[PDB]
Amino acid sequence: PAILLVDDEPHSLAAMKLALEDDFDVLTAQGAEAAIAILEEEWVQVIICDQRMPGRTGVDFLTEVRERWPETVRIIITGYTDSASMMAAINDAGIHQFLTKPWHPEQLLSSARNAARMFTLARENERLSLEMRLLERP
Amino acid sequence: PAILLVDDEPHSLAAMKLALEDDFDVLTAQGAEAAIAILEEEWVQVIICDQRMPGRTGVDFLTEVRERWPETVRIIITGYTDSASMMAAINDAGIHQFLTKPWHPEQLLSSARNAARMFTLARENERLSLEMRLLERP
Ligand SMILES: [Mg+2]
Ligand SMILES: [Mg+2]
Repeated sequence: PAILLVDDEPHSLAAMKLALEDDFDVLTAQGAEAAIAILEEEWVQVIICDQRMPGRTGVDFLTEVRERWPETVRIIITGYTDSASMMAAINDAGIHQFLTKPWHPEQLLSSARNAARMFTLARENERLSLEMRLLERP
Repeated sequence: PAILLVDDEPHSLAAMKLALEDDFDVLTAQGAEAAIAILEEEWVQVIICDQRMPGRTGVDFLTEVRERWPETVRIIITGYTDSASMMAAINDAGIHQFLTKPWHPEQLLSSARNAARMFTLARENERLSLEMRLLERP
């Protein structure tokens, strides 16, 4: 499964991809609409999304991601981290973690890695419980 | 299992505990030596440790934590996040993530929560694989 990166600024998006591509299959989208189109057509484990994008915010986009694909791990990149209403929006959206803007490359890589590990572990957990049913009960 | 917090400054340590205690059993230590004593005697899932402490650094302490209890999730709090040698030390230590100093309360809470979830998932994964052996093979 892929990591999907969503950012309206082309150079930030490209640099984020460069940071992760030695470690993950990377998909990129320039805004929420393009990103939803990718989520509908590709298998995505982790979404990293910028908050401030023309039109639809990352918080709104990721709120919908939680609704339609709740097993994804969802990360938001945002400034105004000292804003209690920003923080309350991120929590209400079911976002797993935020990264402070300008995103820190080492921190982004670690978040993507920890996020992918949580995803793998949860998918393996499900598979193991299902295989136990195919062994137990008859 | 508990979250262990390690910080030499008593007020930061107390505030970190206040941030997490509605969500976790919290243990506290004022430096690496006291923290190792706790790890030897209590069941700990997550360790959050300050880097700069009199004598032993968080990086050194957490390096030893990786050796003796590798299934813990380990977080370091550090300044100088723009230092490539700091970053290389954290990576070499097998530390899962860093938080930038002064630690951000919402970010600390999210890291502790994601860390505990990874721990739970990995322990459940092991348990499920073992229970499958008690069903398969005879
Ligand atoms: Mg933007
Ligand atoms: Mg200190």
